[PDB]
Amino acid sequence: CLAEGTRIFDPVTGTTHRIEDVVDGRKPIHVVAAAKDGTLHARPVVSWFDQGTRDVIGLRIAGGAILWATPDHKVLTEYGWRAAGELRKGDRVAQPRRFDGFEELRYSVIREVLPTRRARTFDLEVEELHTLVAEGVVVHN
Amino acid sequence: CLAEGTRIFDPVTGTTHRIEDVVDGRKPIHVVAAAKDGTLHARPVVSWFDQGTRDVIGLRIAGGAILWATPDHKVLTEYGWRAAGELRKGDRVAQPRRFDGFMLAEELRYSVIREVLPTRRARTFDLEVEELHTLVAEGVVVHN
Ligand SMILES: [Zn+2]
Ligand SMILES: [Zn+2]
Repeated sequence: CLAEGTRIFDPVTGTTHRIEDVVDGRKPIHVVAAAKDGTLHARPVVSWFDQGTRDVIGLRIAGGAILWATPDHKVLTEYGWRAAGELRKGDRVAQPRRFDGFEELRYSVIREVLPTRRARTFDLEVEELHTLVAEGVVVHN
Repeated sequence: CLAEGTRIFDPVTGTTHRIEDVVDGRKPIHVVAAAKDGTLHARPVVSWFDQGTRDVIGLRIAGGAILWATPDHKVLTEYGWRAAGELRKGDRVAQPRRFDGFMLAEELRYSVIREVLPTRRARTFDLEVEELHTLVAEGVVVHN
């Protein structure tokens, strides 16, 4: 599950949403989803889940992003899908390359793993691809 | 997460595996996976997860199979994904079946839940299925 505050970009509208707002309002937004080959595609959210308050850990990525998710949340890495709790400094996660062009994914090293924290968590179902970019990182849905 | 003992059907070999054996041996078995349009395909397991001991509930499906999963595990229904813990007796779940006369040949069919069993503690596991992110466990299409 992803923590409250997680930013999700809707490529069809240009709006960046906070996951808790998407779930609380059952907003049918589109997200940046990753296909098996690494290409990105806009896919609609079809299910919304308020997963309650749970423990989450943080992955500070080279570049500035800090992904907060439960230890069992799956993240796309250089070695495929791995649980956030299994990752450590040095491991690389998948991130979309800048949309302005200045092929579509890049792997960034985890700067540091942050200690467990209590937070409201959520989940979304993304049609067909079951993935989405959250806090600048390709994560599992 | 799925409980120890969960039977996973490999449509390629025809073999049925216990999920804990698949995870403990990181076996790249194939599973019956459902695509967006409901069609079924053989897809390989690419990741294995030992999720530790968690609370799991049980759903006995028409036919006799019993799916033991955490209440938050997503199950495929004609209305989309639903948390196992929200399903009740009589609700229908996706259960692939081959033509009996009464891309894979299996057709996506639906079967009713005959009984909901009380929560219990059990070792749990999870699997990642290439591309489609779904698989058949205890004959029911569940979320991966
Ligand atoms: Zn999904
Ligand atoms: Zn998956």
